[PDB]
Amino acid sequence: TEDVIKEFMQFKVRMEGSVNGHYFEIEGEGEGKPYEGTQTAKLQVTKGGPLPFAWDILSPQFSKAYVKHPADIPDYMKLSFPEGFTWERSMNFEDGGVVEVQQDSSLQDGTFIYKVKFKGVNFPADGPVMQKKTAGWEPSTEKLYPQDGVLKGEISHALKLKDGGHYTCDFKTVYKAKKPVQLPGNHYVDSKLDITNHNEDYTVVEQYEHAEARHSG
Ligand SMILES: [Cl-]
Ligand SMILES: [Cl-]
Ligand SMILES: [Cl-]
Ligand SMILES: [Zn+2]
Ligand SMILES: [Zn+2]
Ligand SMILES: [Zn+2]
Repeated sequence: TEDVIKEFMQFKVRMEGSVNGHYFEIEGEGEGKPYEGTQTAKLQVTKGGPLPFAWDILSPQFSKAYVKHPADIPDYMKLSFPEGFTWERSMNFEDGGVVEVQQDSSLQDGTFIYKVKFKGVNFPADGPVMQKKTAGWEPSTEKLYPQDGVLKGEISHALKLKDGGHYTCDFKTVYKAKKPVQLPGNHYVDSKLDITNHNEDYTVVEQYEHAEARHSG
């Protein structure tokens, strides 16, 4: 994939979303090293700001072309380019909050283009998302497996709380190449997403993610 996906690649992203009815839009840009599994993003809230809910529920929605894969695990997301792939995700939180996300990824004239639609509902008014009591995602491991002609991933995930406990969230994601490409077998991806900067009202935010694929255990 060295001809299509270079060792340095940039991306642009736009998200339209709502949380408990509150509409917003975010635009951003990012860059990274797809074969090393590292990337940065800078996001700006362009509508609906300042957001009255935790940034953290948005952060994993702003880039699977940048996961380091061993040679022996087919890198389905990289192989999908230039046409690209789509993903659809549910996030089911312990307190009944639920998010659904739909994303389209393409490569256009050397730059990745990401389009995201986000909808979160049923977050309790006094819960940690609406009260902005979260403090970032734990490091995670996604279990990936082929099924029904697509790649599926599950994470038993958790957000840290400012008080030091956790707020758990089950992720289910379906990744679909836009053309037929070789599916990998079962594997795991370790990710770590850090919010590295933000302004006081989270209308400008910087993120960094490191992600690497491997076999079980
Ligand atoms: Cl992956
Ligand atoms: Cl290996
Ligand atoms: Cl993959
Ligand atoms: Zn191996
Ligand atoms: Zn993979
Ligand atoms: Zn913990």
